[PDB]
Amino acid sequence: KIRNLPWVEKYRPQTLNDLISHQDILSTIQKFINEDRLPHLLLYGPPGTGKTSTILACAKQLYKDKEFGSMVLELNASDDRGIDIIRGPILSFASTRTIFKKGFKLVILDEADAMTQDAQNALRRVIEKFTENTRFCLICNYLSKIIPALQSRCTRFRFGPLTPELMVPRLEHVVEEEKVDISEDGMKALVTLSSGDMRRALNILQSTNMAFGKVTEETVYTCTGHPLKSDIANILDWMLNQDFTTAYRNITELKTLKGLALHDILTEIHLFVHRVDFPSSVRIHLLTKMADIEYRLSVGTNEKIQLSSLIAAFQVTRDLIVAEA
Amino acid sequence: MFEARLVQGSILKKVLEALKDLINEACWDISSSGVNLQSMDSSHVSLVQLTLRSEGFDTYRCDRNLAMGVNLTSMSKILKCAGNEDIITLRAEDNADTLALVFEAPNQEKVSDYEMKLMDLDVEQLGIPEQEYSCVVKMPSGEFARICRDLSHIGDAVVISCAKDGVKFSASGELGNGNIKLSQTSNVDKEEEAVTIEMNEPVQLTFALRYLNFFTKATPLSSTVTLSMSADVPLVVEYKIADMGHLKYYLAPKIEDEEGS
Amino acid sequence: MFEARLVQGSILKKVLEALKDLINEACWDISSSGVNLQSMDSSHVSLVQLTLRSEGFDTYRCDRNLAMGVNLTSMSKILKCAGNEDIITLRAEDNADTLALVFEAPNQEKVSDYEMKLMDLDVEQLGIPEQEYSCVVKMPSGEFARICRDLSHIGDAVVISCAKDGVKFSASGELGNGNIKLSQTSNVDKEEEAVTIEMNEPVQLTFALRYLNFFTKATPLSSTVTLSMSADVPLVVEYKIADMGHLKYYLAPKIEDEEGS
Amino acid sequence: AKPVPWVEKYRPKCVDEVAFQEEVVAVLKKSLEGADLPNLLFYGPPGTGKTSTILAAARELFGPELFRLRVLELNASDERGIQVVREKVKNFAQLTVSGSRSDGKPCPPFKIVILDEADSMTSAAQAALRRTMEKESKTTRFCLICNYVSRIIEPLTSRCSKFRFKPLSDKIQQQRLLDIAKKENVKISDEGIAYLVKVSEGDLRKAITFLQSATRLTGGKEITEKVITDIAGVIPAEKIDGVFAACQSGSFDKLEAVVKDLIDEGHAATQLVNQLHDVVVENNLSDKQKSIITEKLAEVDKCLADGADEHLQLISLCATVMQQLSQNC
Amino acid sequence: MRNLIQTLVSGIAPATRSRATPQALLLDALCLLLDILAPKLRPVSTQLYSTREKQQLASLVGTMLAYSLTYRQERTPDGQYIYRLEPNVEELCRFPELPARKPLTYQTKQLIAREIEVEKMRRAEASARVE
Amino acid sequence: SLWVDKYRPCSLGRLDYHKEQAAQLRNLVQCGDFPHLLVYGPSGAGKKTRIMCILRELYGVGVEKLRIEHQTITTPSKKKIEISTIASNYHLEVNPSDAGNSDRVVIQEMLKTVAQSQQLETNSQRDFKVVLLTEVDKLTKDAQHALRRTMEKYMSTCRLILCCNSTSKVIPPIRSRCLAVRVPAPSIEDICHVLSTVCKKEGLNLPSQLAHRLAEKSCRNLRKALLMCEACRVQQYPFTADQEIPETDWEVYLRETANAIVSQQTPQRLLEVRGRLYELLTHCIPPEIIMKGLLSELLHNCDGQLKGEVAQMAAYYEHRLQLGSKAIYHLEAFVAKFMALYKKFMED
DNA sequence: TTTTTTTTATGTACTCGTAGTGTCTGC
DNA sequence: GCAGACACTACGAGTACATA
Ligand SMILES: Nc1ncnc2c1ncn2[C@@H]1O[C@H](COP(=O)(O)OP(=O)(O)OP(O)(O)=S)[C@@H](O)[C@H]1O
Ligand SMILES: Nc1ncnc2c1ncn2[C@@H]1O[C@H](COP(=O)(O)OP(=O)(O)OP(O)(O)=S)[C@@H](O)[C@H]1O
Ligand SMILES: Nc1ncnc2c1ncn2[C@@H]1O[C@H](COP(=O)(O)OP(=O)(O)O)[C@@H](O)[C@H]1O
Ligand SMILES: [Mg+2]
Ligand SMILES: [Mg+2]
Repeated sequence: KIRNLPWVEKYRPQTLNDLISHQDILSTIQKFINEDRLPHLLLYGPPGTGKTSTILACAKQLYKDKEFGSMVLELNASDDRGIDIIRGPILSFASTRTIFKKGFKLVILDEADAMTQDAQNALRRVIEKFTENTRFCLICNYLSKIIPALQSRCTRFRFGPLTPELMVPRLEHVVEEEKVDISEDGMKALVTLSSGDMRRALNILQSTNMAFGKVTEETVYTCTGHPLKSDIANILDWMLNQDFTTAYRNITELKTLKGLALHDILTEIHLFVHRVDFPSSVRIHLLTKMADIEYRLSVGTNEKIQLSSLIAAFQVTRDLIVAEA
Repeated sequence: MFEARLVQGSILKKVLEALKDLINEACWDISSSGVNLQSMDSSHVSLVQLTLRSEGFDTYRCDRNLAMGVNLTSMSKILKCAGNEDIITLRAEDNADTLALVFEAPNQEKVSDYEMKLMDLDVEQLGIPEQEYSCVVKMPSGEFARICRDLSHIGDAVVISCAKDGVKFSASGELGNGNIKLSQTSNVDKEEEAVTIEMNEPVQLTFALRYLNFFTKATPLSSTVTLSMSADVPLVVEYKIADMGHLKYYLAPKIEDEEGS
Repeated sequence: MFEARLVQGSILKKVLEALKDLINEACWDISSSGVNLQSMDSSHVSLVQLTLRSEGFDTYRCDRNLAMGVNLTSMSKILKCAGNEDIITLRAEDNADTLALVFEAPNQEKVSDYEMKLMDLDVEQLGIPEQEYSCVVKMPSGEFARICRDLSHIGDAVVISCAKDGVKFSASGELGNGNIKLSQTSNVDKEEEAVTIEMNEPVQLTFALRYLNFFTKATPLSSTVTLSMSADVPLVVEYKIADMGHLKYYLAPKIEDEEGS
Repeated sequence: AKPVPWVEKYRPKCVDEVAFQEEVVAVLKKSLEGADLPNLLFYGPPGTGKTSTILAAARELFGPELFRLRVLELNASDERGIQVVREKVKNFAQLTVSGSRSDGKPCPPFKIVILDEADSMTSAAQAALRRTMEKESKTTRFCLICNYVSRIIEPLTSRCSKFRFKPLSDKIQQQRLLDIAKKENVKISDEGIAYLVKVSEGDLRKAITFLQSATRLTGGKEITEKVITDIAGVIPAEKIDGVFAACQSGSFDKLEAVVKDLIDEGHAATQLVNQLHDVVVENNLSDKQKSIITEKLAEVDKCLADGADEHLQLISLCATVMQQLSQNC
Repeated sequence: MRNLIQTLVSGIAPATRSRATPQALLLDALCLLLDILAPKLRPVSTQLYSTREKQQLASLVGTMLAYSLTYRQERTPDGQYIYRLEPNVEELCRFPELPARKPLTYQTKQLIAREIEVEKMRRAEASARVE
Repeated sequence: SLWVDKYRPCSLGRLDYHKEQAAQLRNLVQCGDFPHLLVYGPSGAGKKTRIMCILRELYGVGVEKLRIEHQTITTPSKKKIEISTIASNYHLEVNPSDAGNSDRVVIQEMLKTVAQSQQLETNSQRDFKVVLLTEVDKLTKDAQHALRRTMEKYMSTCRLILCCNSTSKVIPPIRSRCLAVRVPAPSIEDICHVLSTVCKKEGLNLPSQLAHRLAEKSCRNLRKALLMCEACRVQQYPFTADQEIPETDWEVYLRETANAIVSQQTPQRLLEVRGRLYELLTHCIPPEIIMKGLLSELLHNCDGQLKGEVAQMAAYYEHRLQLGSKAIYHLEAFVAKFMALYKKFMED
């Protein structure tokens, strides 16, 4: 039936075959499940890569719908997970048998980096003592906020960023299941602006399809507000080729015409600053100045002065690069 | 349109005070047969199956079947200010969120209409096996509550055994062990105080004391409780209300590992 | 010279408990007709009037129109030292900067004198318009106190509606709405339980909870209570305290939500 | 019949009255028809219309009677701790979607949680929103509104669809201001409206406030450029020329004199930074001097954004531009 | 120092409390206030004072009663009674290494305390006569 | 009563200077739909006088009858905090910075209860109430973020008049929601005219040279000018042209501190100067004013090619002082950096 | 060869003191 | 049958710390 859902939740990989990228990790987890050798897992990686979807597909594969509420204990950062919960419901769930059917139980701890260190220290002997009865899956974005004692007990899988070559067919499946007219440059802009994230590629696809009705390069870069590659090349050419006043006028006209933001301009100019074969003394100064300009934009600071400083960081090094020869 | 009518308010107060520290939220399944509630606890160890009959209410009408999931702290605060001898009306519309509790003051003069907002949890149905048990014991509820309270002082996990002789409770704790065995207490003037053994095969299982003590809070609901045990199916505590329905408590055994030596 | 005598010591011991957590000071206006107190709270939401006529005192001496300003934190502790059925005499000189309260000890053997410093506060009379209300109703005092107390556990702001049917209290929150009504209770033996309507235009106004609780902290002075409401006039809660005088409470409504179509 | 200020009298009641934010307005107008509304993250400069757009969308979607049952609006004026997110927001998201519109208009099958001013929420309270947004997405929607998207954590950035509210261009802002002035029977000259849309800098709330205050000051007569310059706090060009002449003098006593004269006249340091920046980028200085001076201007603006003293930052900026102007002499 | 500042501020009338913040009152209106409160007064009776000296004493007790400042007697271990302000704002104003200034004598401060007491009772009698 | 409070004007037509702004403020508040106001300017300019004149123009003469109201607020840490409030029958005056870092609890709890409720009498009072938030530049950004939706939701029944010294310490969301009213300091002629009118109303004679010296020494602060004029009247009744004007102790203590800095550049002298700076921070002097006085006295001793570097160091350590919490670290770091620069300049 | 005190803003965890309150004893 | 005494858990309050 038709449902009113966001496309990041309407199109969720309910099975392990619907995830795209981490084929070796998913093959190893599938062979863990099929041989009943599932250990305590530690899924870590950047957001939007499919860790919660992986553990929910594994839990739906392991357990039927008539027994899913008694075998799976799913706790996350929206739940209270203090040390009284580790000593309370989690220990009682781990230390007791099942109700309906005999089997091993699963305690999913989503956002395990949000737990306090007291709870993580209390979890160690709960994990180690009841390995036969229950299994634990810790999922985090930052591995440093998990204590090394819990990192030793759980085998860790790095759910790295999704490569855009493998991100395309899932987006094509979502497009063909939603009747969306998309061009090749629209798909390329989607997998460029996503940057290893399938949430942001679905959100941007749904937002562009609602705003314009078609998904092309211009529509995606207009709905997102991101500058194009040609605009960044023009900004760099103006900052390296002419004086302060003409470059300031041209960049100000380009920003007023297309409604660009200085954060995305700074990000793309930072990406361009390493491809350009600059001297090493020039690159250090440019990176320090651009990091300072990016830091100044985090508060109530006028963006026009920061645009002038972004021009100034290159107008300083123009004559240095030229006289270097 | 759902409209039930409790003839007295005491039984609903006892039910919602029995489940207050145990049940996270109440899922009233409504049909023409009666009111059903199958809900697990917050630890996913216990299970509560309450079945209230349509003949026990004053008036009961149910056009279409409903499944009303509601919070329990709010309903506990509503039922705290309810009398024990007043008629309490539960109302619910077809496509609305307001579950209405209408009752009277303890001064019995003014009316009170408390609405509740229904929750939208999608809960998969838990399959009760309804199989035969290897041990069925009919015993008084007050003696069961007393023996659970007396074993709570000794340990935390209790080994309850049952055989042809009778039920037996053990608590191997820090002070020491306490082993209490009861049998054939039917030779009294009362009919509620009696221990009857029906089934054959002896079973020994270890359970937590906190959940047993939460289960014993339904002592005023039934004078006689039933204990069902087997080697695979969990512990069932059955309270048979007089003319309203019944209440089943399911508690899973704990994981006990023998010594390697 | 200000010299006043009470016939009963319970009037202050039931009128100062409401003003302990409501208003920060007591400003007494001395006149030939009686004593008047008009005080607005620190949030500029509530207003308290208290007019006690000169005929209700045992004796009353007034030659000049004077105003005394006392604090509430010291007077509340002074009031609790006094008895219940004893007589209280209030004395104030023309030139002194203090107010003396003389009463009898609870041991009933010695006379107790307590002096309070007169705070020089610079206030002005706000001035009630005394306009015709769109709704005037009469209620029991203790019933109204129980009604305001029952909606304290539900929400922080209550809704008072007054049509020709009666008076409806509502409390909508995250839990749910609690709606109670009172109508046509004239068929009782007691004259103080007659909930009656006296005007025509229905009103619906949202008020805070804490101020109504502080208003219902002064219940047993009068047998009945009177509620007055209109479209923009604040809620007026009136007590006719025996024969000496009367007390009025003014509560401004809340700002209505943006419910445009 | 009480008067109301024009910022609230001309708030957009519907989504058709929102100006210049065409992509998010088109998304919300598609969601009005019945399209799948995603989670929203509005971010941009102040006065661009982030709160008004979502309130107009909620009023169009639910009508008057369903605003209290389908919209939970939490802002920084109330307590939003970890327990408010764990208890209040989760229990609101777990509620049923009941209640229908009585005027026959269609109603969407979800609730809306407007977490306005999400910058002030902590990282733990933002981390507690993640599975609340994901798990309860069938029955509620979330709209985080902020000014800086860097202060919102990357899981909440990923979970929401990001819309950046651009500053309003001079065409759309001038058209909206002329429509407001036409509806209020006040007359404003072309130089006045040009200086008004120059001064307001894409802040439509500031433009409406300046237009209302200029109407109240003049009494309803013609609004010229002089009243706009008076009420906008714009430093005259004579003071800027005096500051630049004091910097070209090379003496620090005249520099201290002009800085103290600008401080004692109560001029805001942000306005002085803007006008000095315009003069510096619009003269015939060398590229190195302009580069150093604009870098110092950016640093001074950052320091003033952190609540530093105006006099010391202005005297440091004036010392820097004095050194640059006296280097070539 | 903050407790002393709040104690000084809470004694002033609320009509004049709103006209200045305690920060501006501390920075601007404390040392100059103490210079106002300490004029050149001979140790002689008000009876022998000139009409101008009586007007100056009336202004001095008026600005003393405006800020609720008064002199009271203080004991010393050396055996000498002294007069000191009951809000001791001299430690709020004065600094250790700053050049010395002439303090008021014992007779002048006792005269100021007696004048502020008779001015308070005359103000009470005048308020009784008005009301 | 002092001369700062005896001859304060009561209405907008009785202001000696900024008369055009007085007429504009009278025309602004006549209709009653005026927005929130942000009165900003230097200290002693006459901001609070103009705010009270705006309140008189709005309501009756009952805005001059003020009283102290005490409120107890519960923090999220459950610590009861007492806050005073100047109040009348028409308006309230709150200074939330007295709650310090808990000032947000004043904005979230105490202010909104004022905003969410309408008024008792709508005939003697007008259709709206006024809240005067005094010294909003000392508010934390959490309180200023709590202020904005309260200012936007209930602005038809509660108008607000924020008062500050510098608008740079006010966040742009708050400055976008209110009309900014600039009150500049009066000039030397305006202060001389005010002092001459005060001396004429007191029945005295004031020379023009003495009034010019008072206006010069007050640094365009009319409150300090009136206090200095009254102190000069007290200490010497015949007004001589070269009469010695009394001075504040913390200013001359700052001058002696900077003389001690410039006299010797040693760690022992640095430890003595750190003791002097604790003495200054002990007496509740704000550290930015200590930094400004130190710069203003140390620039009189530097050469022409060092003043820019000294001013840049002063601004840098002032900004680092604002970013931090212990003022003595950044003050002593500024003094040590100036000592190093001064020693390098004098030995070379 | 040298020792006192409360600010930082939440969130969690620990520890300890206090107060309704269900239940048992007795005349 | 009702007043006094017993331990019981829920709740209010004070304090510390948070890293490698
Ligand atoms: N590998 C993937 N294959 C298909 N869809 C994906 C994949 N990764 C992410 N998605 C989409 O993103 C949604 C949410 O992914 P999640 O399971 O939350 O990823 P995650 O990496 O666990 O995110 P965090 O780290 O918890 S914010 C899914 O329901 C899909 O719509
Ligand atoms: N795009 C717009 N179209 C029409 N009116 C607008 C627009 N933007 C702002 N306004 C007007 O300015 C007022 C302020 O708009 P808001 O929506 O509160 O701005 P904002 O996005 O909330 O700014 P911040 O970030 O919260 S300070 C509105 O009430 C309108 O009167
Ligand atoms: N127009 C005026 N005429 C005479 N005196 C004035 C005038 N304006 C202000 N003053 C005096 O100058 C002082 C300025 O202080 P205040 O009004 O609090 O402004 P601020 O808040 O900027 O210090 C006041 O004491 C007042 O008496
Ligand atoms: Mg996830
Ligand atoms: Mg907003």
